[PDB]
Amino acid sequence: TNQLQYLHKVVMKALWKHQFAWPFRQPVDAVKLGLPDYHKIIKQPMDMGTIKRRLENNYYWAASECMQDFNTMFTNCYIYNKPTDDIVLMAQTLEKIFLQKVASMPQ
Amino acid sequence: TNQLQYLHKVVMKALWKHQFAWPFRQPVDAVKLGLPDYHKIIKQPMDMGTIKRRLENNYYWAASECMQDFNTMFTNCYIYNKPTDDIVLMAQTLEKIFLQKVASMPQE
Ligand SMILES: Cc1nnc2n1-c1ccc(-c3cnn(C)c3)cc1[C@H](Nc1ccc(Cl)cc1)CC2
Ligand SMILES: Cc1nnc2n1-c1ccc(-c3cnn(C)c3)cc1[C@H](Nc1ccc(Cl)cc1)CC2
Repeated sequence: TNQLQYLHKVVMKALWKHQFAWPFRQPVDAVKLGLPDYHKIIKQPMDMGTIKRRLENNYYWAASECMQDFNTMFTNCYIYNKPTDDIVLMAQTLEKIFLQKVASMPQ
Repeated sequence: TNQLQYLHKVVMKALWKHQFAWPFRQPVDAVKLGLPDYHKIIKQPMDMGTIKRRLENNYYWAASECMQDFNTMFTNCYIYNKPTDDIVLMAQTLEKIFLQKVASMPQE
């Protein structure tokens, strides 16, 4: 759809190259990070690599479905990490760009 | 603006009357709730009452400003509360409606 192309080529492109984006470009690897509680706390993991693949393989039926995945990725970050962790500030910054760009999504 | 009317008549109307909205209709009251660390963790409190008042009083200059306030309100909840707190599920339910409606907001 027009909106899904916008989420792909405008929103995600902006978020993907951001300097705070690197932790979000692939799934959280709890083994490599030594976080054995991650998947006990976060039951719906999400990341931009997954969203991007879904956009490219036409997995989404509506823009809102893709926006829901972005939201899950951000709220997973807030739920799991300590308030004082840098990753929380990084997610907040990216999330604000997400909403800013979503406000201009063609309708 | 066209977008701000939409946020007011479609988004806020939908969230304000929701059965899970009541904890979000007023600022978090850390005395009433016995939460002496709340304002040490959450530096930008936000709530639906405030957003609703800002919409009514033409406080916002752009729709993204109003959307950021909704976002801050939900994010505060995810950051402050324990993962297993019911209020997190309530916030998630309301935010999904927020995103669903925002997906159809006018473009200008
Ligand atoms: C997003 C997100 N949400 N929850 C978490 N993650 C996350 C995803 C990836 C990486 C990582 C580390 N290395 N690589 C190649 C990737 C580290 C984290 C977090 N830890 C963290 C994040 C940023 C910094 Cl600067 C230091 C530690 C803890 C788990
Ligand atoms: C939003 C939000 N973000 N952080 C918090 N809040 C929040 C706002 C209002 C009320 C409240 C309680 N009573 N009144 C009249 C109002 C309770 C809470 C949370 N506590 C809570 C929430 C739901 C349930 Cl079912 C039980 C306890 C903890 C603090």
